[PDB]
Amino acid sequence: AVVKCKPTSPGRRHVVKVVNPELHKGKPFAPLLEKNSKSGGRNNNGRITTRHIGGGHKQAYRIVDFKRNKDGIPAVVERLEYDPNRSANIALVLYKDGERRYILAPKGLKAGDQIQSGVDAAIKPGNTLPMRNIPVGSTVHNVEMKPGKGGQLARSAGTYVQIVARDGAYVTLRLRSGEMRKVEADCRATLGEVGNAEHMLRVLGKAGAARWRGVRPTVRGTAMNPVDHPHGGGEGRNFGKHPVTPWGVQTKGKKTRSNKRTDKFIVRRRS
Amino acid sequence: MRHYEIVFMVHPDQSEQVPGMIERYTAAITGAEGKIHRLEDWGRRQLAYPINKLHKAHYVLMNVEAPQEVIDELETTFRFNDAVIRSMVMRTKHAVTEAS
Amino acid sequence: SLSTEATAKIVSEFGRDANDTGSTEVQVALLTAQINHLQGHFAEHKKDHHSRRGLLRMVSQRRKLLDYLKRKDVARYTQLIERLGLRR
Amino acid sequence: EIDYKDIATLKNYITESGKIVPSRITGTRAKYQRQLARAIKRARYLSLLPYTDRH
Amino acid sequence: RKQVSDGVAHIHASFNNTIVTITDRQGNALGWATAGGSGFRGSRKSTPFAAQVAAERCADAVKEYGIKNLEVMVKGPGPGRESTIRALNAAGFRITNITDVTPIPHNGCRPPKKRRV
Amino acid sequence: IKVRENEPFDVALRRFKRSCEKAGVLAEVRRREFYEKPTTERKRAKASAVK
RNA sequence: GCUUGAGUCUCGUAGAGGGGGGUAGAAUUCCAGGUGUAGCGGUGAAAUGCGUAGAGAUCUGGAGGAAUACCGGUGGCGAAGGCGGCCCCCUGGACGAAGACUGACGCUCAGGUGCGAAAGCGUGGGGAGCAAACAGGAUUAGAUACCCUGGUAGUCCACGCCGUAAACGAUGUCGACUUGGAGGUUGUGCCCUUGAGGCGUGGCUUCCGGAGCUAACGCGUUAAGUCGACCGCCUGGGGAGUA
RNA sequence: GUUUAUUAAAAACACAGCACUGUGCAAACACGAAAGUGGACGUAUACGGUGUGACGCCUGCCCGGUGCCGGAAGGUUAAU
Repeated sequence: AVVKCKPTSPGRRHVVKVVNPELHKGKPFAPLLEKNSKSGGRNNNGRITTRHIGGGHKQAYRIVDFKRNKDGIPAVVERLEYDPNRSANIALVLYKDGERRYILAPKGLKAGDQIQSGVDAAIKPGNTLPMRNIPVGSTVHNVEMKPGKGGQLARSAGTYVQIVARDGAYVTLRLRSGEMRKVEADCRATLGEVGNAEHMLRVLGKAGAARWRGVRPTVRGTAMNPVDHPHGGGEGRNFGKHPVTPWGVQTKGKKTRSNKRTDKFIVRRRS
Repeated sequence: MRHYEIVFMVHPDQSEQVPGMIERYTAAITGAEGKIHRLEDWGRRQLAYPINKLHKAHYVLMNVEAPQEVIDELETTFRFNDAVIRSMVMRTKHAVTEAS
Repeated sequence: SLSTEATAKIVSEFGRDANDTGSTEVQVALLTAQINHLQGHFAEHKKDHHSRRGLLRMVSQRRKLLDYLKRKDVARYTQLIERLGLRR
Repeated sequence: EIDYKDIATLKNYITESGKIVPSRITGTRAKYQRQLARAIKRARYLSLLPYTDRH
Repeated sequence: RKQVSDGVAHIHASFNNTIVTITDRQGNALGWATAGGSGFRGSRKSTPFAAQVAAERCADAVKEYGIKNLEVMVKGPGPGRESTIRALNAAGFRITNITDVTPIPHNGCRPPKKRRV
Repeated sequence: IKVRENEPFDVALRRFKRSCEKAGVLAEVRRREFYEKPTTERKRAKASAVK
C-alpha cells in the first residue's frame, strides 16, 4: 500500500508513504537489540572518509540471524517488525525450543507461519537450505557466498537471486545486478524473495526527510572554486572539463573494478 | 460427491512402487466416504512421443466418485510427487465400470 | 442455477404445498436465494460481466413480481419482504 | 467417439501424420466429429496417440 | 577418413536458395553445398537446376566417407528439393527414406506483414 | 511424412506432400495475422463452392 | 375471475457464453556445446545486414514469451463488442419432452445505469515473434512511400480510464397474419431399427425464389409483404458534425 | 531552508525529484609508508561519484575533435 499525501502545506505535496498495517506497532524484542552508535562518515582518524553522512534519527541495531543455523527445528513467525537498519522488514520468529530470532522477512510471509532451516526442509518460501538441494530456476534470497559465513547476496527489499545452474560443486546465480556469479553449492540460501518491494515507490517529498535518514546535503562540484573540486570556477556556469570525482578520477564510464582474486567466480559482468 | 476419471503415468523406474501408491490413493478416497468404481493397472505401455525423454511408462486408470476436496488434494499429490508424470482427472459422465 | 434440494426446500417453505411452485412468493424466494448465492460468486471474479447480466435479470424480475404482489395483496407483500429480509 | 481410451477407433479417425481427418471425408455426423476431435486431443495429452510423426 | 557408410541428406529448400547438408545418423555434418555457392548468384539460385548441381557438388566432397545409404530430410518449399533428391540417386547413393520435415507451427508465432508489391 | 521401399523402386513418387504440407500449409504461414481477410476469404471460398 | 401472453418447478440436450487456476505439443528467438565450411539472407534486380573472431546448415541440452495447426464447416454460443489446444473449479443463458403451479404478473422506453473491438492513457510487471516511430539500403525526377535489413512504444498480464469503429444484416424492439423448394445444426415422438431407414413435431440458421412491395437494385414466413404498440432519427450541398 | 562572523541574503547554495556512471562485498571510494578504520554490523529496491533541480508538456540532429567503453589482427614498442 502506497499512499499519496494530500497537498496541504508544500513539503507534503509530493510525499508518497509506504504504510504497512501488518507491522508491529510497539517496542521490538529487547534481547535482540543493541546499541548502534552513529559515526558521521568518519574513520578512526576522525576524518570524513565517506561524505554526506550525518545526523538523522537515533537507531538501535537488531541482531538479524543471517546464518540460519538452527537446522531441523521448526519456527513459527511470531510477528513482523520495522527494522531501521535495512530496507526490508524483519520477522520475529519463535523456534519450538523457545528461542526467538529475527530473520529477514520474505515476500509472502505473515504472522503464524512455519519456517524451517536445514537440509531436509520443505521447499516453500522462508526455508533456508543449501543450494545443492534447491531446484534450478528458483528465486532465492539471503545467499551465502562462503559456506557457513552468513547471507550477503539479495538482502535489500524486494530483491531475489535466481539459481540458473548446478555445474558440479558450484551454482551459477543471476544476481540482481544482472551479473552471473558462481557460488559454492554448499552455501545456504533462503527461498522466496525478500519482502518489502514497494519500498522503492516512496518519494520522500521534502529535504528534511533525507535529512532524517542521515543524508547531509551534496554540494555539486561545479559550484565550488578550483581549489575545492576539479570542476571549479568560472565566471558563470562554465564546465569545460571531463567529469571527474573530487579526486580527479573519471566519473561517467570509467571502470573501477580491480580484484583478480574473485575474477574466477564471475561468469559474466552486469549490463 | 461427484464422479471423476483419474489416469496418471508413473516413471517406469518406480513401477514397483505403483500398487502401494494405488492403495494410498484409494485409502484417501475412503477417507471422505467416497467410493471407487473401477481401477486398472495398464502396465508399462509404450509412449507415442518421448517425455523427459523417458519412453514406455506405467499407466493407472481410476474412475472414482468422491467429494471435490479429496480430488483436489489428490491433484496436489500428483503435483508434488516426482514419481508421477502426466495426471489427468476428468468429468462426471456418471459412474462407469467396463474395460477398454 | 440452484440445487434441486434447495429449490424443493424453498417451494416447501413458501408455497401452499409442494407442486405450488409458480406462486408469486415462491418465485420471489427462489430468485432471492439465487441472488444471495451469486453475491458470494461475484464478490470474487468481479469481471464476469456475462454472468452478471443473468444476475441483473434476476434482480429485475424479482422487482417486477414484488410490484405485482404489492398491488394485489399488500399483506402478502409485507409478510414476504418481512420474511426474506429484503427492502433494507 | 464418446471414448478416448479406445485408440483403435481413434486411430482409424486420424491420418498417417497424426492429424484429425475431416468429416467431409469420413462421414461422421458433426456431433461425433466434435466428440471425436476432443477425444483425440485428450489421447494426445496422454501419449496414447501422437501429436505428429516427428517427435 | 572415419568411414561412416550411412548418412542423412538434409536438404533445406527455401524460396531463394537450397542448401544441401550431408551428415551422419548422429547429426554431425560431413559436408555441405548451397545453390548460391555454385555460380549463378541471384534469380538463378532458386531453380531446380541450381539445386541439382548443388546436390551433385555435395555428393562430391563426401567421397572421403564412403557413404552408400542415406535418408533424405526435406525442409521448406522451393523450386529445389524434388530435383535435389533426383541428383542424389544420380550419384550412386542408395536413397532409403524420404521424409519431409518442414517446421509447421501449431499456431505459434505471428508471421511478418508483408508484401504490398 | 516418411517413405521407405524395398528394392523394387525406381521413382520418388512421394505425393504424400501434395496431400498435407507443401502446397498450402507453409505458403499460408508466410504472411500476416489478420482475423479479417480470412473471414472474407473463407466467406467467398464457401460462397464460390456452389452449383 | 379465466387461460390461449408472461413466468416458476421436474428431466435432459448441444454449445469457442463468461470468470479464475493448471497443464500439453509443435514452431520462432536467444544462450551453451558437438560436427562442418564458405558463404548466408534478401530482391524484379540489388544493396544495407549477418559471416573465416567460423555464419548459414545440422545435432544435443536449456530459458523465455506469445499463439493455440489438423478438427473447422455461409458450423456453434453470446444482447452487442466478441468467444477456438486439453483439464478442473465458480457461473450465465438457450432449447426440447410430458406434467404441475401462478394467474396478465405484459410490450416499449425519454432522462438514468450498465456492458462496449482496435488504437490510446495511468500505475506495476512482462517482452519470444510482429511492429507504428526511427535508422540504414534501394526504387525514383523527387520518395518524408510501396520493396529490403534492422527496430522502440505497442501488442501480453493485473487494476483503473477512455468510449469510439464500414460498432454493418449500412435494416430499433415486441407481437400477429400471408404460396414454396434445397440445405445445415440441435432436440423429441411414432413405425419391421428387418442398415448408413420411413413418417411427424419443435429451436436456431444458409441459399434460391412466389404474391406483395420497392426509384430501381433487390427484400421475399429470419420481409424491405399485410398490420398493431412504443422508442430513436431525417428535412438540399458545402461551411460542419466545425466554432 | 543555507551562505560571504565584520559593506553582498540573492536569481547564488541546498532541496525533493530525474538521469548517467561506478560498485558482487576483503564492494567501488576515502583517511592511512602500514596495520587498520569509515563505506556498513549495510549487500545492487544498496552504496559512491557526476550533472540537472518540485510539478506539467517535452528533451530534436551530430561520434569528425577530446574523453570513456570494447576489440584483437597487423605496424611500432621498455626492462630482460
